Amino acid sequence: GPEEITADIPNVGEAALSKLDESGIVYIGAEVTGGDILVGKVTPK
Amino acid sequence: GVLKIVKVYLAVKRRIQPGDKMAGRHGNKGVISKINPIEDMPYDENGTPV
Amino acid sequence: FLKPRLVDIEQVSSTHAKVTLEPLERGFGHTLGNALRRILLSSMPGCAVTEVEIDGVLHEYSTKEGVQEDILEILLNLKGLAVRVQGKDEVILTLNKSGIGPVTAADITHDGDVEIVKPQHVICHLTDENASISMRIKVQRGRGYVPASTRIRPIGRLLVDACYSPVERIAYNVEAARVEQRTDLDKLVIEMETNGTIDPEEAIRRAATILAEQLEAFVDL
Amino acid sequence: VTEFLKPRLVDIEQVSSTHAKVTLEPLERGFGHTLGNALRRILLSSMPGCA
RNA sequence: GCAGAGGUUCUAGCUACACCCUCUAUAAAAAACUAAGGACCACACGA
Repeated sequence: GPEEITADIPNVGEAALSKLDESGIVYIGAEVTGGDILVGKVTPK
Repeated sequence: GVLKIVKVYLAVKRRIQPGDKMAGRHGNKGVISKINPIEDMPYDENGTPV
Repeated sequence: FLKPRLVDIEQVSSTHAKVTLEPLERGFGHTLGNALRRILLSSMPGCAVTEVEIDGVLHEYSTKEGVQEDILEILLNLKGLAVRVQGKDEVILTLNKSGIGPVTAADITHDGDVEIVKPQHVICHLTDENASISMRIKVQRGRGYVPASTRIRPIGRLLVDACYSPVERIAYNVEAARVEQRTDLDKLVIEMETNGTIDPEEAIRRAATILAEQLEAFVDL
Repeated sequence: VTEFLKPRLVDIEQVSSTHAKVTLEPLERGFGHTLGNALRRILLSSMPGCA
């Protein structure tokens, strides 16, 4: 199976996902910092 | 063999820092050693710090 | 010894004045002048802008139609305006402008205490007929220079580097005084340059208070 | 905004009574040079003494 | 805690570099937690 781009990422906090939109892509204009998450991609297990 | 590609463009505003390589037009090149406070700058009789 | 006094304050221009201290002896002149200049240039409480929110601009690098220049240049022009407050340590300035014409600081919907000392300071030029810019300028007091990258929420909030420094050029001259009968007395004249947010008399007095309190680390009153 | 980090003596190495080494740890940025030069000039060019 | 499984969470968690408890064939009173892959040739540039 392929990997999805949704915002469902395991073993991460809600603070990191706050910047991302409902579909797992960082909101335009967001001020991210070092080590932050931009787009949520999870590989199949 | 790709589904979709997402390109995210990040705008970094890199200020001048100790170590940034600054160089004039005449071959004089140097790294900024210290960002010396303006009160410590050599000032002429007019008071304008260099 | 002799005690310097506020013998004269020559307000030569609206921005910069020429304060005079009369009684000083060998060394005192240069020592006190250099100490005052360093205190003024180092730490003077200013009221520079630190945070801007535009009505419909997402981030610092975007651009809204009808404005002459980028939002980044708007923020850098906003950093240049000289504003002083009286009562509140924190104040929010709302700027609403419409129609063709430069958006000077004079049109800022100021509150009772906050007032712009340089209303002619241009921020941006509106160009389109149906072009309106509505920004909420957050202005707070502070000391020294603190950049926006070394502080401490919504995506629409824009951070401008803080520039809390009313003074920009402090020059002092030590020359002989004109006392009734004495020699070896020099007068200290300070050609302090301000953006207009601080009174030169109170600026000198506050710098001297800072210097005197810094000397109290090992000396009682 | 008027609050400042007033220095506190931390260790004054007492060399023989004709010599001393006084230091302050906290202080402020650029204030160390200001205080040092002010004290140096103020006690090196004008002090009530007999010679 | 060194060979396996179970537990309150969240598919799965037995030291896998790795995080808690139990015993040698049986699964739960219990909060802080989780992931172990990745070359060569050319170009330009710096010292």
